[PDB]
Amino acid sequence: VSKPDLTAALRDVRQQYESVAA
Amino acid sequence: VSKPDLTAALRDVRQQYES
Amino acid sequence: AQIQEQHVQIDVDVSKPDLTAALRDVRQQYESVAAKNLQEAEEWYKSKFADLSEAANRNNDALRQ
Amino acid sequence: AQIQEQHVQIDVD
Amino acid sequence: VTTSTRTYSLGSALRPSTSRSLYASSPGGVYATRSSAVRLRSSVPGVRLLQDSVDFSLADAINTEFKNTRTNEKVELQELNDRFANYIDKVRFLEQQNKILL
Amino acid sequence: VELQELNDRFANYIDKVRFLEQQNKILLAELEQLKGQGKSRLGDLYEEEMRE
Amino acid sequence: TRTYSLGSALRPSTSRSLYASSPGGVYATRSSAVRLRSSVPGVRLLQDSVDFSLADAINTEFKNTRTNEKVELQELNDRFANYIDKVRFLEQQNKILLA
Amino acid sequence: TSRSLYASSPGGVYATRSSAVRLRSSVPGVRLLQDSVDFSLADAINTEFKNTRTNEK
Amino acid sequence: YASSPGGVYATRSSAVRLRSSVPGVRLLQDSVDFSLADAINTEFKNTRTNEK
Amino acid sequence: QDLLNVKMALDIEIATYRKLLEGEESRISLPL
Amino acid sequence: RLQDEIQNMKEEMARHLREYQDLLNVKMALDIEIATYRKLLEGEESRISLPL
Repeated sequence: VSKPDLTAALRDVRQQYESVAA
Repeated sequence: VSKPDLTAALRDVRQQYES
Repeated sequence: AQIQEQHVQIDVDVSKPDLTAALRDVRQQYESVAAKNLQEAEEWYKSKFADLSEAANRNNDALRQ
Repeated sequence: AQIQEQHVQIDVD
Repeated sequence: VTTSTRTYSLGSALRPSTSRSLYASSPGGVYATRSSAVRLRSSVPGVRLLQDSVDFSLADAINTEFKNTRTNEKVELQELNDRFANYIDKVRFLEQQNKILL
Repeated sequence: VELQELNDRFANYIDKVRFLEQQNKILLAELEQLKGQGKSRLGDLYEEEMRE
Repeated sequence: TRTYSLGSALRPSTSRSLYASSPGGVYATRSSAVRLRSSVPGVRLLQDSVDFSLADAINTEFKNTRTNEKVELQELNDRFANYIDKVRFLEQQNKILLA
Repeated sequence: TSRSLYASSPGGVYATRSSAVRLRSSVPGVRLLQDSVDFSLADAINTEFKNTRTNEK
Repeated sequence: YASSPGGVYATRSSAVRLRSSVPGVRLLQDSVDFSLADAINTEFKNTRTNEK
Repeated sequence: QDLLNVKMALDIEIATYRKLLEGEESRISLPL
Repeated sequence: RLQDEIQNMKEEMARHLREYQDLLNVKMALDIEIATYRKLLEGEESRISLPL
C-alpha cells in the first residue's frame, strides 16, 4: 500500500537541480 | 516503488561533486 | 551527457531495493509455517481424538465383557 | 562528472 | 499548420467477452429423493469397511496447500522475473553511458 | 524519472512475476488435494467399499 | 514527409469475441428401481480398492510443477545475475571506451 | 510525401482456433503428396532468375 | 502522394462445420496450370535476353 | 578524489544490487 | 461414544472459530503495525506518495 500517486516530480526537480548545479 | 530513491539522491550529490 | 545522465541514470539505480522482497517472502513464509504448525496440530488433535476413541472402545468392551 | 553519474542508487527495506 | 491526425487505442473499447455458461445447480434436477422399500428384516453381521477418509480433508486443504506452495514459489518466480526486468533497465542505463563514451 | 519509471516498471514486472507464481500457486492449491491426497483418499474409500 | 498518422503504430486489439456456451456438466445417471426382498443370501463380500496410482502420479506432477515453478524462479535469479553481468559488461565497455 | 499501408495482418487476420463437434469419421487418407513442400529451391531460384538479370544488367 | 491501399482483404469464411457424416464428398484433385507462370519464366528469360 | 569517494559508493551500491538480485530471484526459485 | 465425540466437537468448534479469529487477530495486529510503519516509510514516500 505504500505509496501512491506521486513521488517523482519532487525527487526529479531536486536531482535535476543537483545535476544542474554542475 | 515505495523506495523514491535515497541512493539516487546520494549518487547525485557524489557525481555532482565529482563534476 | 550531464543533461542525459540524471535522465539516465541518476547515478545508475538498482530500481528494486533489495532484501525487502525476501523480508516479505519470509513474512508470508512465517504465516505459511504457522499454517503448517496448525496442520500438524490437526494431526496432534487426531492423536488425542484417537486416545479418546480407544479409551471409549476399551471401557465399552470392559462393560460388554 | 559523467564518470561519477555512471554509478548507483538502491533504496532500503 | 501541419499536424498528424490523431488516431486512438479503440481496440480497448472493443472488449467483447460474450461468455456465459451453465450456472444451474443440480444437473437433471437431482437430489437424494427418499427411497423406502418393503420392510426386509435381514440380519446383517456388519463387517465394516472402516473409512479413514471420513473427510481425509486435511489432505484436501493440503491439496490446496500442494498448490499454495506452488503459488508462493510462482509469486517468487514473478518477483524474480520483474527483478531481472529491473536489471535489464539497469543494462539500458549503462548501454546509454556506453553511447556517451563512444 | 526514467530512473524512477525503471523502479515502477520493476514493480509492474514484479506484479507480472507475482501473478506468474500465484497463478501457478492457485493451480497447485486447486490440484494438490486432487493428487497426493488424490491417491491416499482413494485407498481410504476402497477400504470402505471393501468393508461392505 | 513521414508515412505516420499519430497513434497508428499500436491499437491494442482486445477484440477476441469468443463464446463458449458448451455444457461441461454431464448427467452422471443414477438408477434405483424398487429394491425387492433381497432375502436371497448369495451376495458374496468383495472390498477391492483403490489405485488411483494416477492420483499419486498427479501428486508427483504437483511436485514437478512446483519444481518447475522453483527452477523458473532459479533460472530467473541466474538470468538477473546474467543481466548484472550485462550491467558489468556495459560498465566494462564504457570503461574500455574511456581508456 | 509518400506513406502507404505499413500495417501487418489486413483486417486483423490470424489463424484463430476452430474446433467443432467431435465427428469420428474414418478417412482412408488418399494423399496428395506435395513435392512443393517448399519447392523453395525454385523461389531462391526465382531470386536467381533475377540475380542472373542483375549481373547481365 | 500515393496513399492508395494496395492491400485488399482476401475474405475468409469458416462458419461452424457441422456433422459431415454425409459421405457424398467425391474426390477431385485438379491442378495446376499456371501456364502463365511458365510464360512469366519465359518473360524472365526474355527480359534477361533483352538485358544481354 | 572526492568525486571518486561518491563513485566508489555507487560501486558498493552496484555490488549490493548484485546481492539484492541474488536474493530476490532466489525467493522466486523454490523447494520440493 | 456419543459424549466423547460430541464434546470433542463442542470444545474443538468453540476453539476453531477462535483459532480462525486469532489468525485474523494476528492479521489485525499486522494491519496496525503495518499502519505505524506505512505512515512513516510510505509516509516519507508521502512527499512522492502517503499512509493508512
